[PDB]
Amino acid sequence: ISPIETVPVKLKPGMDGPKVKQWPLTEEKIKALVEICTEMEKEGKISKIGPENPYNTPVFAIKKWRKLVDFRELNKRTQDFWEVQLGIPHPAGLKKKKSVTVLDVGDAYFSVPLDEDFRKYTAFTIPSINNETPGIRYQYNVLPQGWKGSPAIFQSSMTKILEPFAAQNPDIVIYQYMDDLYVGSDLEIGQHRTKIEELRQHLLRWGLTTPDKKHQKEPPFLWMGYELHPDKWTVQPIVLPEKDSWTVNDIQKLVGKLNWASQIYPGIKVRQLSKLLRGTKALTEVIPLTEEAELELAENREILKEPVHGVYYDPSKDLIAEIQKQGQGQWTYQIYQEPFKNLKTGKYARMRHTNDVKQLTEAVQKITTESIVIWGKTPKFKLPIQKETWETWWTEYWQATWIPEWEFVNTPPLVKLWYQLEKEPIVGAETFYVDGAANRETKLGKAGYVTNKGRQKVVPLTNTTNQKTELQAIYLALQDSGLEVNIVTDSQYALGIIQAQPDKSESELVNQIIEQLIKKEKVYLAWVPAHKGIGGNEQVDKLV
Amino acid sequence: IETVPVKLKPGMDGPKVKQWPLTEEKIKALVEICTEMEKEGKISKIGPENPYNTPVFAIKSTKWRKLVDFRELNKRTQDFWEVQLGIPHPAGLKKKKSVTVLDVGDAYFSVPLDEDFRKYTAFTIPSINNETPGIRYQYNVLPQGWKGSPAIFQSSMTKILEPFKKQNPDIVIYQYMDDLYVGSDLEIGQHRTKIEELRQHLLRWGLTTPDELHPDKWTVQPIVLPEKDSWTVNDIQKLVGKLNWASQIYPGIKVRQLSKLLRGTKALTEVIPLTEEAELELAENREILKEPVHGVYYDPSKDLIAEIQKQGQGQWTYQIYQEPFKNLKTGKYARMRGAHTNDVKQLTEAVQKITTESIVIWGKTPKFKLPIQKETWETWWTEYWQATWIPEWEFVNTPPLVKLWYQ
Ligand SMILES: N#Cc1cc2c(Oc3ccccc3OCCC(=O)N3CCCC3)cccn2c1
Repeated sequence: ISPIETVPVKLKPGMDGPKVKQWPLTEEKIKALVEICTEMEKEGKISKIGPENPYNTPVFAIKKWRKLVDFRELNKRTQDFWEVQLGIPHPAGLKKKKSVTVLDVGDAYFSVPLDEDFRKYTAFTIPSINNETPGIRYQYNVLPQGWKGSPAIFQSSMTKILEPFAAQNPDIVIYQYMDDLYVGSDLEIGQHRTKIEELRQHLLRWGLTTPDKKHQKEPPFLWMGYELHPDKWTVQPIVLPEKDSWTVNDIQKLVGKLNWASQIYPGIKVRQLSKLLRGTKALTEVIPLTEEAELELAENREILKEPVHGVYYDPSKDLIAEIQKQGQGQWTYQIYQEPFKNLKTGKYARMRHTNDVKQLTEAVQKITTESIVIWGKTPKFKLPIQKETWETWWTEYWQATWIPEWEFVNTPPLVKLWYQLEKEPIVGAETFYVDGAANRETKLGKAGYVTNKGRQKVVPLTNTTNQKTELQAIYLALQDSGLEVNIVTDSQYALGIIQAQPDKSESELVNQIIEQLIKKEKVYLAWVPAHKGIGGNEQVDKLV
Repeated sequence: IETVPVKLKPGMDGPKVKQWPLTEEKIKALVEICTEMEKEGKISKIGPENPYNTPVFAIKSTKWRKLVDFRELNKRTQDFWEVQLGIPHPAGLKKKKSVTVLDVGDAYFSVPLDEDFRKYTAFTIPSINNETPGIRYQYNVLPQGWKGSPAIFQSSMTKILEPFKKQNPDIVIYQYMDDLYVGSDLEIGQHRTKIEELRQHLLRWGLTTPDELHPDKWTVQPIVLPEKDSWTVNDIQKLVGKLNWASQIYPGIKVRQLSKLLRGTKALTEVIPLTEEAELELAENREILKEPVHGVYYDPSKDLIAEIQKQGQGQWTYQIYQEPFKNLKTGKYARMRGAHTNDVKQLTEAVQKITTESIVIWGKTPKFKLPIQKETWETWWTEYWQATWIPEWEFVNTPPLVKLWYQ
């Protein structure tokens, strides 16, 4: 226990403590329990109690033995607390120190006192053999294992205990994490060990044991799935399994390790490997490794072959981020201050059918958010797009977009606008009046056009939708026209898709239309109300 | 002095909103501001038994100002502290020639805050890279941005303002959160002097303020049909399409005489003279659209919705409505900065201008449908925010095919 002041705690509004029942337990267990509760009572962590306490909580025992108290019922009744840290610090954002020491406090929660007026609700009962002698009543004086309050209270106690030491030692950096401390310094190694030894003495005066140099751990460090080395970091070694049959569960785990590895191994792809999991319900259904997925899995194995490492942060050097396109809504980026070492890497994939420039902007945004979290600043951007390309797109795009400080990098693939529609209709160009229509029941439909020069066509269509025929019409007019064409449609849908100027889509039709749009020289698309008898349009809806 | 007790709506628990990550520069500025505030008693540090939280920001001038987003605590409290302690909105403020906004938030900081309420004002200064859990405070005095603050202070305010109101029975003064809106009909020169009089009145009564709108033009702008010498088939098609979209708001538009004027499947650049029967519709429809709509009344029990559209070359259009197609106000914000402005700066000024107009006209702010990617806005909006309130907002998914229909 410790002379730390207690944090006051309340039960949830309108509620009383847990009055659960203790199921009878076997004989050799009832023995090994009291062999713990007499030791814990001696050390002041518990205290036998009278009959006046009406609450109780179950207690179990499990492999020397070990005591265990299911607090899940009391956890449902205690007030809520400030949430402990959700995320953890990222290695790419530590600043190099001359020396780092790792200290872990034992019996952590038991070394911290529990608020007095709340100790009653922790009562428990060791049962008598053959349910006869009254039960041995108890209760906690310290932070019980697995209680809702214990982590947040321990955190702030530790934080308060560190205060008098941090004030006498402003040159040294302590990180808190659950039950660890990570102490860094730029002191010469003899000074550093003395400071560590006087930190431990301080923490010992407040009732917190820590390991001596006989067991104070040493680089490299295996922390939360990383390998932290004196002047570099990497992920802990990844193991991609080789199986002939792959379960839905197993694909998830594989995508996990692949995402995990992507923070430092550049160029991991996960598009095809998770397209698999798109239609998932059952966790155990075996899935065929499609051909495209198997290629990506093989290419990831290639990248993971040789290890690679990241560096740590230096605040005096610039922060640079560089972006490359991978090919199918797939993007990869590196963050660095030096030309042969990265701070970290990662990927952006777009779900939901955009174009390259829109996607590039979303990737810049993701990186900006991440930079801020990790370093507290935004990087300069090196981007594979010409300024004039980009000024053209953002000036005409319906959304507002922020373009940060960036400069062009001439590494293919470049990001470009592939075609552009016209702003006003073309002269000396044939004017096609297209329309289309289907039947929701039969899935039969037709697409056709009518031109000002009296040309006409109608094509039959099976297995289609009013949406798909309206796009089919526009494809027809693009097929049967010259290098300049005016198209006139009564469909805001099809007008929406093309005016968005995509360069790829998850529907094969829209891809063919994009090809024609590249081939053509000037294409003006124009819109009129359907079924309003405008003229030109009234004659094509009749045909279709 | 005695504290006004403050209760939440029954069954409503306190705010638990997540704190955004911030620049190191913003973090440091906040740590400075809060170190002085703890020093003057205005706020105090709290333990983990306080679970509530409310986001905080840093904005500007050259001083960093701190800005607490109290939107969630406002819904959970002031919605009963607009009934129990409401401040009535004067319908004659929109009529005055000149309206000046004066910041009086500094008055609240003397007055203590109800002891049992302080827990719900918790906020966190965040740390970079999750190094530390965060620095946690709660208010001991009435906070800026909380709507219950000027509610509680309203009696003091009505008292300090009463001598000024007697010598100036023609000057309307409305309090909305931290600001006094003051409207006169005086010439600009007299009104300005009259503003300095009220500054000096407030300053000799112990309210410092750290130191112009014309709600005469404020209306629903009329729709503009293009004025053309000659008309082509494409022009008639754009005209027929716009006029058909207007029929949803101004019923009584007629187009049959205009549709006949494109009877055969002509080419798209073919000029077609307008018939007399055609020019009759264009004239008869240009007049039914210069006159305002019928049936369009503000409902105080509904929420105002603002929609903004980007238009090009620093021009933005907006409409404020409660029901589709019944616009209570429309306008056009144009930022003149000479390519020293980007879209995000312009959208931010637009939102602030629309919100102030909405405050003057109705005493309420709208919820904005913003044409911008969410994370982009969540990252840069504070860069140009100058107001002390924050409207509610959300993000538009699909573009408008109705773009030039408001230009
Ligand atoms: N197990 C573990 C572990 C260690 C650290 C950690 O070390 C630091 C502690 C205090 C200041 C800077 C630090 O890191 C400096 C960067 C550095 O040169 N190194 C060398 C090996 C460890 C990192 C910080 C955060 C989490 N930790 C988790």
